[PDB]
Amino acid sequence: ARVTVQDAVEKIGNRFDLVLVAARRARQMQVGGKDPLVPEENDKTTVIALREIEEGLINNQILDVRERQEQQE
Amino acid sequence: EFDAIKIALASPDMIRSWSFGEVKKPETINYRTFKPERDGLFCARIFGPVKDYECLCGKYKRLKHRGVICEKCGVEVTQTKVRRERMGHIELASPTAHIWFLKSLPSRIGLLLDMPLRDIERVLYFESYVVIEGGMTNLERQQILTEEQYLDALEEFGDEFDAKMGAEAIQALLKSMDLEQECEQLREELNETNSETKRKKLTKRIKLLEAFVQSGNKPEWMILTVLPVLPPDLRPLVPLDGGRFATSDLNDLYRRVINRNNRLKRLLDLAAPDIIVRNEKRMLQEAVDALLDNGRRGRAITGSNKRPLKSLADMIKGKQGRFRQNLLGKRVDYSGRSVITVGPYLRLHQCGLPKKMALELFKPFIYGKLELRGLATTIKAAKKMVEREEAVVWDILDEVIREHPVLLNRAPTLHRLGIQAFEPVLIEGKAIQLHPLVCAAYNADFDGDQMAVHVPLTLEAQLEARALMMSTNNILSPANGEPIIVPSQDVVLGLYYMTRDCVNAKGEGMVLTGPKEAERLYRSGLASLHARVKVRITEYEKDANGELVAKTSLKDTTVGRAILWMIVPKGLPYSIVNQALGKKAISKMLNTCYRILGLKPTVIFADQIMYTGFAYAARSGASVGIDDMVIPEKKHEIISEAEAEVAEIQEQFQSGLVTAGERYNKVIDIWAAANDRVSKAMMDNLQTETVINRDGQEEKQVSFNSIYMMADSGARGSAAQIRQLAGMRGLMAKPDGSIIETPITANFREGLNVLQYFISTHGARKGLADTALKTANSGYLTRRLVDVAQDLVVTEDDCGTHEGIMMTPVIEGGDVKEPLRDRVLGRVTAEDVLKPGTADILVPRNTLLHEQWCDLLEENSVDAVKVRSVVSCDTDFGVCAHCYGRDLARGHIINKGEAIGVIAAQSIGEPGTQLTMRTFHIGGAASRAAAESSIQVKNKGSIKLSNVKSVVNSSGKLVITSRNTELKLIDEFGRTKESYKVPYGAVLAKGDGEQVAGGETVANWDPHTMPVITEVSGFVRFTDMIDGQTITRQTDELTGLSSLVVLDSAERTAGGKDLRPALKIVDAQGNDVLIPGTDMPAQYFLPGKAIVQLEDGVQISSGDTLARIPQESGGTKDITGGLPRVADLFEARRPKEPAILAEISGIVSFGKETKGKRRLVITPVDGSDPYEEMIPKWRQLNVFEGERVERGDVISDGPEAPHDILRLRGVHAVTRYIVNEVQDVYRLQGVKINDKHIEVIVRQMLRKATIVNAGSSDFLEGEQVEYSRVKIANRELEANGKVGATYSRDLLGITKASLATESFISAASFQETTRVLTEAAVAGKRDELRGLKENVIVGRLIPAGTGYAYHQDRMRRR
Amino acid sequence: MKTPLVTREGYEKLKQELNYLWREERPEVTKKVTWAASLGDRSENADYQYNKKRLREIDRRVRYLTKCMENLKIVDYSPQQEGKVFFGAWVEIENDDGVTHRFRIVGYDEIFGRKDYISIDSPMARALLKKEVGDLAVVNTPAGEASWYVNAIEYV
Amino acid sequence: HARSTGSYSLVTQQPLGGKAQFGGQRFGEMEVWALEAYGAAYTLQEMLTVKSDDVNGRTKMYKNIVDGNHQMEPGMPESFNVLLKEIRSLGINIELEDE
RNA sequence: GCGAUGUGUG
DNA sequence: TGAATCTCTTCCAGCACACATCGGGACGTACT
DNA sequence: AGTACGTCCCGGAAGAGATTCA
Ligand SMILES: [Mg+2]
Ligand SMILES: [Zn+2]
Ligand SMILES: [Zn+2]
Repeated sequence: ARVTVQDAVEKIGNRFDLVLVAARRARQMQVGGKDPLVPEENDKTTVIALREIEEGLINNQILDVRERQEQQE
Repeated sequence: EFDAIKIALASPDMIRSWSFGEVKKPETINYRTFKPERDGLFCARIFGPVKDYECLCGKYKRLKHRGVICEKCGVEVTQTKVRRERMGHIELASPTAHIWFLKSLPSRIGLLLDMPLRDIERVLYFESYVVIEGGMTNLERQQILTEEQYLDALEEFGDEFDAKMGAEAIQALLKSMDLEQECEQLREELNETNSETKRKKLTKRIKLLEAFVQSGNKPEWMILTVLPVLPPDLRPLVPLDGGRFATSDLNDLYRRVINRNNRLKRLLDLAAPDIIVRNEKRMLQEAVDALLDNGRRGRAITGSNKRPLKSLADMIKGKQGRFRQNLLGKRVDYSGRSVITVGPYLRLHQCGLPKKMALELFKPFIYGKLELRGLATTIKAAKKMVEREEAVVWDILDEVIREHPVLLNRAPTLHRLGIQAFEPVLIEGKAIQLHPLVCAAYNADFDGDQMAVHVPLTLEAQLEARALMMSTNNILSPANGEPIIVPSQDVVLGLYYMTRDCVNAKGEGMVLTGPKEAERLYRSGLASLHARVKVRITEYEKDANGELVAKTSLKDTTVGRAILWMIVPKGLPYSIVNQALGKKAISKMLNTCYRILGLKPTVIFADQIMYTGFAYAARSGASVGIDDMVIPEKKHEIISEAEAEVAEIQEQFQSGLVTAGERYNKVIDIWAAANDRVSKAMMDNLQTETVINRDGQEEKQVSFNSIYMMADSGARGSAAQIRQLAGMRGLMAKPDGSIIETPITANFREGLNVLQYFISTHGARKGLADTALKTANSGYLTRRLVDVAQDLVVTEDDCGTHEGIMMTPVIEGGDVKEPLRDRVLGRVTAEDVLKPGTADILVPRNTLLHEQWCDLLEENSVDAVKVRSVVSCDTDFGVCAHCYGRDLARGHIINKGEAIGVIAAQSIGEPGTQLTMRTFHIGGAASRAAAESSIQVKNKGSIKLSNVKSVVNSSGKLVITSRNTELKLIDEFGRTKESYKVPYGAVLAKGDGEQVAGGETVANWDPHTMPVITEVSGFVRFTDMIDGQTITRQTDELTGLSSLVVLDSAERTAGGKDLRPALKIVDAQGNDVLIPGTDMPAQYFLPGKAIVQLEDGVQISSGDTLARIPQESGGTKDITGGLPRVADLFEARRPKEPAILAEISGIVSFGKETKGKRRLVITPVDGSDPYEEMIPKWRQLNVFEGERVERGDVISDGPEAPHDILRLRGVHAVTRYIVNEVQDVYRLQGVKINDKHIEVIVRQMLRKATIVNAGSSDFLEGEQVEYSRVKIANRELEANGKVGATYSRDLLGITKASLATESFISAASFQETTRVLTEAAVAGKRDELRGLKENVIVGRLIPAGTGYAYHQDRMRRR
Repeated sequence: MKTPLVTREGYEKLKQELNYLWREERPEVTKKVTWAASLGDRSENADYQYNKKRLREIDRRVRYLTKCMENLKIVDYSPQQEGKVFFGAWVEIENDDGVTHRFRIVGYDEIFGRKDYISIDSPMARALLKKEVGDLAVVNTPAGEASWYVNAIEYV
Repeated sequence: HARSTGSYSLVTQQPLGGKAQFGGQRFGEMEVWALEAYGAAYTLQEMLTVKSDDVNGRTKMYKNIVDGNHQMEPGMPESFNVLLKEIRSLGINIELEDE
């Protein structure tokens, strides 16, 4: 359901941190359960993650926050 | 797991520690059974089992019994991997020279020993003898002797003597040599001696030695005592289909070595005679030599029938060694390849893929989803499922594909585009469908080209593709700013036909509200496609701060044009498409569309472009027929007239009015003129012939002849090609590069007569053949460049410095060639540029320069800008961001780590193909002759004169008597732009302070004569002239006149050979003309070998040239051109006849004019002047004794030596020189290449340096090491109180900077192996990775991108 | 097989063509080939072919005229030494049949219908070299020998 | 012609070349250059480590695939290991180190 | 289940 | 005497395919 | 009878002569 990554870069300047962030999130949403944060479209984890990103609510900050939190828990 | 790789020599005991036994029997296998022979190359109890966890005797076929060795056959039991890990050795019963250390040029052994390699050889292969501590004798230690010499010596000294011959000898030599007395004595020798080659040899020696001692090594180790053997697997005995075995060469080599060693063993115990044992040892040494490097020592030994068998060296080096064969690239699973086609129904973010092909590709994923849905318990069952190819399978396949990008590649993978990605859509057939646009990016027509596909297997990589490889994300080549989604032939023909007015057609000039209803008319056919028409339209201009204002209005346009308009995205202005939409047009169209509305709309717009294009193109049907190429009626007439002209010139020749040479030349020129006339005729009668009524009477208009359409479109072909279809095809050139005196009369429509076609044949075959060799040499260039930059990545954010280079736009006096805008764009300020209004901040000092600031500059018309460049960033082990500027394809600044190295490399490379092979380079020579004749000022400004001592001529003009005049061009502010030299006594067409415009000539003179200009007026006598004796009278036929040639000493008559003739201006009767202001008359003494025309008794005006001096000149740069010129630049080949420059600045003077390179002394204004320099007198000069010149200034004339440039002018200077030259080449062929790339190349081109003073350092003085290392060192060292070091950057050609790099494995993997590995091995050069090629080899991540994040985290952790 | 003698006006014209090409036509064709090679990049592309061929020709000619500007020797002499017809002379010659023939003699690199189109290294010239108003000039064309009478000598 | 997972050469545990031999494509030096030019890293690391060289990791990959765990573990390129043993056969010592 | 040489394709 | 200028001789010449052939002979025997 | 099994094997560029202004 996704054709480009432009707004993704717009939300994260590196364009590579983009990559790694997406990847971490993706491994989560494929192995670590933890259902996504957006109506899926039979799309794979990958696109799911990029879409979560351009919904401006997932990044490296949020990730490490939630990891530390769940780890405390 | 690990880190930096270490390398060193081989201690015999270290080897023993490696091995697990020693072969003794040369036999390979049983080949009666297939069991390996005991204690041989394949022996288990040395090496190990055949099949996993199975003894040879057949004892323990059981994991439970692992670990323990046998006792019957006595063999360990494990995985067969051990059969690969282990290694074996051989106790050679005699020492052996290691041929690498023996023959590398230089021989490490030799230099260590100070001995001619030839004689060291003569030692090794046993035809000599060498002393070993002979004692109180008449003989020297290193001394060597022959047979009879040795025998007489033996009889001269029976026992106390000591010498030997061969391996043992060399070994004892080295073991005897102490490595500290050497340091002492040789440093003393360098201190004392003076000879230059001595210095160089001795310094190489001392380098070798001090390094060797710094390591923990031992020289004798250079001699092998226990030669290891390769593990067996890697030399496997291939069982061919038959009772034979196509043995690997390694096997046979080891076999020979073993037989040899065994005969040697069996001999010694039997005390066989010395001649025999010598022959034995000799064969042994040669065999070991073969083992290591067959083919390096004399005749190689062959293998099967006649071809030299492969060796270990071979297995490393060469195009097909391990490096170039399996590590810098390799074969790869999960892939495929096919032929390609078009399928224009594909939103370019996708591409075709063959169904069968896919189903075979993703089989893993298939099995996965299969047993997820649970349709097969075991994997095997699913394998059967896929093979049966049942229904459910395909649905699952679609499922797994739906969003999983794949990679496409073409073969000639030239540049970054060369691999892209898509999302497949599954198609019938068996080929790959591929979007049309992306063709040109692939440089890939559909002539049958094969493309390959890869599939990322992992999730991260799926992201990789979708982020950095999905053609969407590449509209711009990182090479240069042009778009790369340019439409092409079909689609553009379409649009052309789709927007072009005729004068009169169905639906003429009606009115239409909605482009919708326009398309309605067209589909109805109730109104012609292209027709003049008034229509309402609506457009959107977004002047507001990110907000779109809608307006709407009526337009006088064409129906189809609107119909196109219904697809323009909401943004652009309407006027973009009012015109005819040529290729260039639609190019700008798409491009502006991008730059104004971002990316997503751009791509969707591109695909809509293609759709609508193909559509109306077909709907039109632009065919081509023979009648569609009109032969110009006047063609027959014109060529007949030309024939008559040829006859006229032929009559002139036959009547002897001209020689065959100018005959040839006249004929060719007149044919050329005729050709051009014909071209004009045909182009006219095509482009305009369409002439039709209008509801009036007539009118001419642009045509519709499909061929002219296809051209003016810009689809393919142009005036040129349509010419070679209709008019004559001009002239053709024989292989001589000459050009035949009879052109092609006819064209392709008519038939060529044989001889013509035959000529044009070789005419074209020349280039058609050229392209091959061209491709080859180009590729070599590319590779070399990549391995000079494979280890440079932007790492830190901001160096934070205040250095850089200047930029001025190049001008030919009139218009500018390089718009400073288009040279600076994308790069970043160095200082703050002051307003033209002096002392006013126009732009900040450390900020980007994008298009709007460029426009501001243009508005303010800035002369030059100081700007940062990668050349000199202060980064360590990398390059700071802001110094690199806009990564193209991404308007914003570079991202933290996108490794510019490789992209720059490619970008330089790719145009390779597109150069020419072999011509003469011209660039600097053009302006060269220009400035010779007369001065050319650049721009508008006033005039300033330095050292102006002159005199007004009779005409009122001015000519200069001071030999030191400088011309300064004044701006509208008060500084100076140009400071030109001034030849002596030039005809000044101007004067000081005169406000003149840009691009004008101000002076004039004979470019090749030292004038003898007067000083006063009055009559002329032969004052001091010696008649006949010194002078000579020379009557010249062609000029029908004589003159007075001034003969120099060796040429004038000997009588008064020292009597000097002169000339003094006199009054009306011969008295002295005292110079106004001085007391001496104006006598001028005449230098020899000159020419004088005027004779005695002539009135002359103040400021007249008297005599002339023939000034020799030669500009033979005739080894220069194109691709090889690029090569030689990045190579820094000292050109054939360099031009010398000023060592230091100051006053100059002559010296003792010894024949040959006479002398030239220099002296600083105050500093010491210990310097002189000898210069070949036969070479011309550009200076005189009284001159005072700047350092690094031109002295001789000719090509400009990069090395001396560096060591004199400056880094900025040299990088500017390189970039100007290379840009000149590529422009002379016209391929836009942003400078940044060449810049970074140069940066690597100077990554080493040498020393002058260590101060408090950790460095030997006469030493070479990278710039970065010393800079980081002395940085902290100066941070402490102690004093730093003095260095000197030294430029290296790429094919060198490669070699001496910090790392080695790269070099090892570049252009040669043995040299590098050996020098390392003696260096003990412990080596980190810190580099792409390195990690590629070891296969961990790459510190480039994503991997740059990885390495940052890791280095942070430790 | 060559003679560097040059007339002033011709040298001027040489500089003129040099600038015209290396300053105007070269940059035009430059822009042209650039736009043509905006990633067209086809060896078969005969547009690119012909364009680069014009490049090759203009380059050959510029190098030729460059070497010329280097070597060529100017003699722009006055009408002072007259009578002899050594060079740079408007000359008429006549034949038995009365073949009037007028021309000025200039340097090899000036042979055009522009001003005056007779060489100096030509055999005719070689004969004409040093003669007077009434001499009997003879040459030996590859068709044989022939002769003419001088009728005019003029300078400028 | 295509290939997923088939034979493997014997000297170097690498895929074979050609169609007749049921082998796969060749990712070439220039293509390595290319991927390097793109920031794409995991791509090339996967495409040199898993897809070719380690038998161990190759198997790990194939299994993890069949369980959807899109993942990889590099290990070491067995070919480079071969280079090591080869140079070591030459009179040169070469080693890895600690970390 | 290797390497040589050749032919052809881009 | 020694710093320049010839002159043998090692090293490299694009990428990716496809297909094809061919791969020791020689010298001498205990037998087959 | 005749042999399948034995051994047996053009450009560059940089170095070491080598030649010539001292
Ligand atoms: Mg093709
Ligand atoms: Zn056993
Ligand atoms: Zn910097």
